[PDB]
Amino acid sequence: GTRGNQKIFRKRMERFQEALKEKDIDAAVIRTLSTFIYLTGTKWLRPSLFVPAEGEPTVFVVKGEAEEFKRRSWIENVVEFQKVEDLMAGVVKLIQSSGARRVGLEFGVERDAYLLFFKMFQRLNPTVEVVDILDITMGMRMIKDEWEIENIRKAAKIANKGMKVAEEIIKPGLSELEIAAEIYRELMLNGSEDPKVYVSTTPRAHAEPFRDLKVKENSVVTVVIGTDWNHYYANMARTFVVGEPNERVKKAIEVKEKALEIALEETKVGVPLNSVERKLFQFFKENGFEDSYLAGYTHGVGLLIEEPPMPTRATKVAENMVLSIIHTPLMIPEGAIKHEDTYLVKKDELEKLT
Amino acid sequence: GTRGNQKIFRKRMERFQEALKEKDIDAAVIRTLSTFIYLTGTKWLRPSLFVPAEGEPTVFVVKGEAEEFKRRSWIENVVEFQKVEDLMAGVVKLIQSSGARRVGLEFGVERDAYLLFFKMFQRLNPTVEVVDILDITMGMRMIKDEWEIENIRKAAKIANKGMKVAEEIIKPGLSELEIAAEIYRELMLNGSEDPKVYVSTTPRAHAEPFRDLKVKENSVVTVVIGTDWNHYYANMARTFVVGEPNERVKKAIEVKEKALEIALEETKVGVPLNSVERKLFQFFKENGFEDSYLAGYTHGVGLLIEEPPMPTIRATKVAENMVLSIIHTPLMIPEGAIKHEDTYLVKKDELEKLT
Ligand SMILES: [Co+2]
Ligand SMILES: [Co+2]
Ligand code: NA
Repeated sequence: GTRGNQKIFRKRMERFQEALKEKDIDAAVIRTLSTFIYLTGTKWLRPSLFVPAEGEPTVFVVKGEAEEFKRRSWIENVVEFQKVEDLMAGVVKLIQSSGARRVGLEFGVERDAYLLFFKMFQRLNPTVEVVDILDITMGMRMIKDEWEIENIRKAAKIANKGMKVAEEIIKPGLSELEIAAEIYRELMLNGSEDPKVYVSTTPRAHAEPFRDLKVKENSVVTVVIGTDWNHYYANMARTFVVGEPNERVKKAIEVKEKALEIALEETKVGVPLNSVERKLFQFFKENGFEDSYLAGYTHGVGLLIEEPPMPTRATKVAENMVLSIIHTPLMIPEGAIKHEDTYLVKKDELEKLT
Repeated sequence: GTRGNQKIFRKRMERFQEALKEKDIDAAVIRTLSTFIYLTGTKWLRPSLFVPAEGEPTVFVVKGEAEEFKRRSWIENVVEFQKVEDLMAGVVKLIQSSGARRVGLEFGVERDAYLLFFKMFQRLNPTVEVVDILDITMGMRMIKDEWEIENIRKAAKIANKGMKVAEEIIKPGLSELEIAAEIYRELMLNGSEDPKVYVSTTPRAHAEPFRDLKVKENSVVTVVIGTDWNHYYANMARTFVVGEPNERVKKAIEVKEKALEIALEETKVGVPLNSVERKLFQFFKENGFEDSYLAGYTHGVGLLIEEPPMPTIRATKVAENMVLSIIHTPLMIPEGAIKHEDTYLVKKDELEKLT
């Protein structure tokens, strides 16, 4: 989307460079897309950002992309390459020019924090010591500023349009993939550039849709939507009842509703998440759903659908965080019962955004 | 509709176990989705497959998912976990139960081959030595069987339907995201479960669509489609002329056409990819497009949109029954990334265009 004043992204770079100097980091190689967006202000495929502790950062893009990138970003130092060897050779030159011996790398769970590029980084920089900086980059992103919240608020409205389309089209006989295709179209036509949609007619925790799984009469359909505005996501999930469900499903839905009321009021500023996770586990145990419980009731939301604090020294709920509750489904043979929303953690209160 | 004969996945697992024993690898942890599908026969999110060199493999899934996975896969040993700690505790138990000293990990470029899971693996398994097995897993997938080719042929037909929608809606004033939304929907309505669509009105090599980039009059729009059937992909890319292009665009498209004639004729059984890549590099240079050239004219396609053999990333030679995308690399001019890509089946002495 590129929207947003350039002043917010430059001060992030300054504060991030300060954080690198606090941990004796000479330079940082940012290869994750979300942090690349956080520091450069724009999404660019194959994200390659070199951040020295002292000096100006440099972005590496493909030949012919320098001008297009400069229109969307405040960064002026842009180097163009035609082969991936020139990419890596350009990075080792900025490392050896800056005399950087300790370089920070994000050990994250997104592109391009892949093992191949990590093994390639160590061999072409055989002398360098790598340091994990995921705690640094996310430690800033856990607490959102006012502009980031406005992006999430608009994404929450986009998610409501996609969930409205879902509620209107879910009929017996339609496949998970056919339903998801209509949700995707609604999200993308409203400005979302990288949405993800789950549709489950069977109990699946990460239920990317299948073509041959159709909705049945007297069943339930669970829709999970993660949609973005200005690259900031908002998450909401609903379990739709089709016809008349059986007594196990109606019980599962009722227990989940009470579990949501517990997690919402118990998630306040200052309490750790594991303090809430302990109460949800015991609650499902008393109601005979111990074998259906899952750990990880919430997670951070921002430039990623799932970002720290995530379960996959106990971090406590802090102001201006964005959390998804409840993230974990109740797994019964009829489906994964979910009811998830995006909440803004305010001064000892949770504002529902979706 | 058949997700694949289960005998095909059982013989793949056995052959993969044999490769582990040939290289003195005690066990392999498969965390990449494409290899998980290749060996288990089904797509399951958060792929977690433990393959011992001798014995039966084990799949880890979420509690309540065991019965569905066993219906979709030939694998019988499925372990359920409720917290991520138990998942890791289950992996380290299978390693010491098997007495494994060297464990293979795929150092790939797809989920879930992420740095975090590697940092966690050596941390929770400090005694184990990790070895790269990406050359092993890809080496099997490089040569397709008859069933794999049948899936790619069907996905190529699906790719044609999405490109037909693209040509019919591309008008000045439409955004890249709006065009991509109609392409994505059409691909999914034909059975594709994880398609990817690039739409570029500006020169971008990996052009995921933006909401605020609109189609211009007297411009060009490049559409790249990677769409799947039974998880096997087919790739096709077209550069559409909108209105009246300038002489730079007319030359770029014409030079791209001549470059395609070289890549097709020079891609024969037995020749290395860099032997063809060198002829395209010089070709763009003579026509004044050296700053518009990109390395990597082709790549394999299958359970991944881009998979080995690639020349820009082993000196692999072209062999029969491979599937390649030609030409993958665009010509980068300020008006756009000029692309013409199709999916070809490498035959004895001919390339059959599937898209
Ligand atoms: Co969630
Ligand atoms: Co390609
Ligand atoms: Na089975």
